[PDB]
Amino acid sequence: MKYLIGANFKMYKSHKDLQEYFDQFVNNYACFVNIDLMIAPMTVCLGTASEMTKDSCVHLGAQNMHYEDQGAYTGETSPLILKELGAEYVIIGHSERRQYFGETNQMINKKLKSALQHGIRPILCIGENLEQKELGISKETLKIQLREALQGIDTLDQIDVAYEPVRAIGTGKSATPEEVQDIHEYIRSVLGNEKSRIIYGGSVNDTNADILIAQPAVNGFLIGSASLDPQKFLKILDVVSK
Amino acid sequence: MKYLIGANFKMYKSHKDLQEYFDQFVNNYACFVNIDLMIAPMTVCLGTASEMTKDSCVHLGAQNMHYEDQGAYTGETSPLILKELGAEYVIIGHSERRQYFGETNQMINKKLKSALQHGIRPILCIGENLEQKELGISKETLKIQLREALQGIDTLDQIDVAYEPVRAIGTGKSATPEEVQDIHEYIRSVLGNEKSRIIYGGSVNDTNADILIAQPAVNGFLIGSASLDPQKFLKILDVVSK
Amino acid sequence: SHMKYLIGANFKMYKSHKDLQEYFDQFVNNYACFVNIDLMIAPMTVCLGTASEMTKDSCVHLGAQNMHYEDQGAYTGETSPLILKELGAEYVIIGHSERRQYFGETNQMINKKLKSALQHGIRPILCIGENLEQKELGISKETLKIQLREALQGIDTLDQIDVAYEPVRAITPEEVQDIHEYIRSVLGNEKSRIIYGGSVNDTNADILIAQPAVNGFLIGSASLDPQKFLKILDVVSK
Amino acid sequence: SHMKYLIGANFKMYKSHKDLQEYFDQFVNNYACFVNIDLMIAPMTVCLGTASEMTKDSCVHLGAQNMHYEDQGAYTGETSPLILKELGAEYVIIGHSERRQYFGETNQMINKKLKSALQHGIRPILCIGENLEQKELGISKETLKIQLREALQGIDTLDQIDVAYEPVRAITPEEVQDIHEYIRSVLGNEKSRIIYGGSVNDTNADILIAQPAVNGFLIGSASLDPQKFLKILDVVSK
Repeated sequence: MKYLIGANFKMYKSHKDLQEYFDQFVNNYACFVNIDLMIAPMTVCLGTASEMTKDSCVHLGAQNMHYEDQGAYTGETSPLILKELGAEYVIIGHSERRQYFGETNQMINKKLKSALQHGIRPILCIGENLEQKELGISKETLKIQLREALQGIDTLDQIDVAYEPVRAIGTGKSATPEEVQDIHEYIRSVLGNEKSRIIYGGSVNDTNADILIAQPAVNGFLIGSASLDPQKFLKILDVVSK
Repeated sequence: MKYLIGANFKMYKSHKDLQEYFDQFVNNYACFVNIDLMIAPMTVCLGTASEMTKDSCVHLGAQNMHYEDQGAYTGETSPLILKELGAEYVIIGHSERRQYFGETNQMINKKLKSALQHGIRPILCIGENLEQKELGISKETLKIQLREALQGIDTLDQIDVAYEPVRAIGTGKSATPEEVQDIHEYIRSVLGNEKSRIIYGGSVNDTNADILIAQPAVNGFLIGSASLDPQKFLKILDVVSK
Repeated sequence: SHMKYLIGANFKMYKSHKDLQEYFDQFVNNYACFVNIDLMIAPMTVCLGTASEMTKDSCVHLGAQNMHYEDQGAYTGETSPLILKELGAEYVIIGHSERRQYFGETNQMINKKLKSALQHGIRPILCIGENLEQKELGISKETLKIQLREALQGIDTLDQIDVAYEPVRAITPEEVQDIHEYIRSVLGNEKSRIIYGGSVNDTNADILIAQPAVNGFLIGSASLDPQKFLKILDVVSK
Repeated sequence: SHMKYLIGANFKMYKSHKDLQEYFDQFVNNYACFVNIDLMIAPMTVCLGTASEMTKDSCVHLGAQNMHYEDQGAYTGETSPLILKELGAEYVIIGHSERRQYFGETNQMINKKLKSALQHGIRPILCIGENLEQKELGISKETLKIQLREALQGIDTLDQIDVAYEPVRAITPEEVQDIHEYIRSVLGNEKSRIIYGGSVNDTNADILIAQPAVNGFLIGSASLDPQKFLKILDVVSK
């Protein structure tokens, strides 16, 4: 098992920002033997990113994907194209897709199935909101998200999971490290598998990445905002390599 | 007013399919003086398309777009990037986005506003389904789609409209030409403007494009499936140039 | 002259059993039973048994504020149209804006309710109305045509159905006429009554009723006072 | 022994006024008023006035099949908890699966209804239950905890509330016990009754009631026959 540390750029970076990111990053990243490093740029920029990860230890990830190979899905992205560009990961069911764009557990289930059919390693995002935590149904919320997402899939070891707690308020610490460990243990139990990476996609930055990755159930990170500054993201990768 | 004829590829074509399309197409299209020719490839391929429309009379169109310039919108496409690639059109509120991916009139309204802020010419898609037509509320359905979409926008002449009747059953003729004319007249009335192109995005192919474009309220087409075969799409453009 | 005006009291969720008794006593014994007016009172569903006892052998027609589309079955908390018929209910209010927003009336449900009420000879009052955003946008009429068409599909005798128009708003006469006249064209017959459910007091019942497309009223909180409901009917009586 | 069993009849949308009369006469005069049992009958809302007349000066507790969370107001077709209290309703069924699917009960609405029933001293029966996909997936318990927690937020005295568990299905005892025992842990007190709303006939009422976490039943169509409801209660009576 290698750590999986992904950069989720979300809808950020012009083409010049992306070029300057890859220059700063690929001239300074050490390609640590024990880290799977994934960068997921904006989908419209995956072609350009593709030409920068093709000669790199970086793995191209996509932020979303349709479940069909082709068809009448205006504005959607086909897995066939992600395969063409060398995308090796796909972020599936991110909380922002669930909140804003009609992403359901049933469609997530089709996307994970497609990603495995095409040999793309899907990263399934789950997470409870603040109210669900206060009501004490965090683990229960996650189990339902996981079971409806993973239903009918025989080999879960090919799936990674990001625990992404949903938080309308910023905290810089959407959970305590012990809480993350406990959640990740629970998820690992539901997953029934020791090969899936369970990565924390909560608030991760350079001042807590050490105590977070130290937890034995934390198999890496899915980092949003902090990954947009190349220096900060390198500092975090240094911490992970200890 | 030039005719606006767009190709909506939807989620179709590998990179090789797109290259072979542009070779067949750009070696044979006559760049008719009275046609605005737009091609909208899959979003993940807009960078490649961009390099093929940059030296072409073809206008790059996008199939979808977020309303923010940047932010936490995993899997979304920023208008700043479409501007960078030379996209001059954007398809907004296509029926497939409304049916499958949480596209609302309120979000469509923000997307049209953003497209105009950034000088991208938005193509607003409207259309009633079969039941709405049978109930005799076609025009009424369209007026609501249009008014909630266009609310608060002062200069509608910078907006084009595709009348895209929604039809679960194929017919090859989702409306009769006289019906299209009547609908387009109605839309023109709601639009209060003589510069907007109102283009028919119903079932358009090479055997009806002549009687359709002949209607004076039909200002062009938004073609889906028929536009994926380069020869068929050229035959239609020939008909339009008379 | 081919038409009797329909004037209905929608009590909504108001009045105890005793308030309902004080009302009907003071009302039935003092209301003149005008021949031009179908008078309808719709108390709370739980008080329909009391109300029907007080209006048998009276000219007041009993109305229900909602009902279900099945006769019997596993519909916890629902009211069967059979019970309404046994009780002597002649009207039912279908699709009130309050149900649409709070308790999931869809146009599909409304449609089955109107078909049910017709099969049982209960006369339904379909409630349609635009909200303030829809009038501000200028799509009031288109909004109502959608509501009406979706609610009435497959119903061959629209003359059996009355319509109450009420603008949906948080808690002008020519504008009412214009809206009602449009609704009439959507209905495609003259026999249906198009009653106004917006603000109706005594200052304006006469001006409003005089409009040819205004066939009466659906009166909300103003109808809770028997004296006030009587004063409205007298103004309508000219 | 700290507990009285709760056994309720949910008539749903069944029985005319006359069927309801034949029932209560045959029932009240023949039911032994067991001291260990709170006996509850919930007829149609429109028949609650009749029913209360028949059970004043009787041991049968009257239940309502639904209610609204406000006392009065612009809620066309809704039932006020004040009318229920004046009528002598002691129970109300909240959040029945039929309302959840058909007529838009949300957990937020259910929550205001339970708070209302408590403010008025009406004892609510919260209905929770998983569907077949949720049991097939293996998330039955997690599903119920979500329903319970969302329905009970901010309510400080859960002991005032009973729960009916019914698997939601199209129209085993140890498995019931397992589910009820889990629900008990979510409730965090012993005083709440957890009654089973699944299949309960005379062959199995005894085996089911004997489970320590099964505190009674919510009986649907089987309760429509007075003789059958009496035979169930007698089996429970051992």
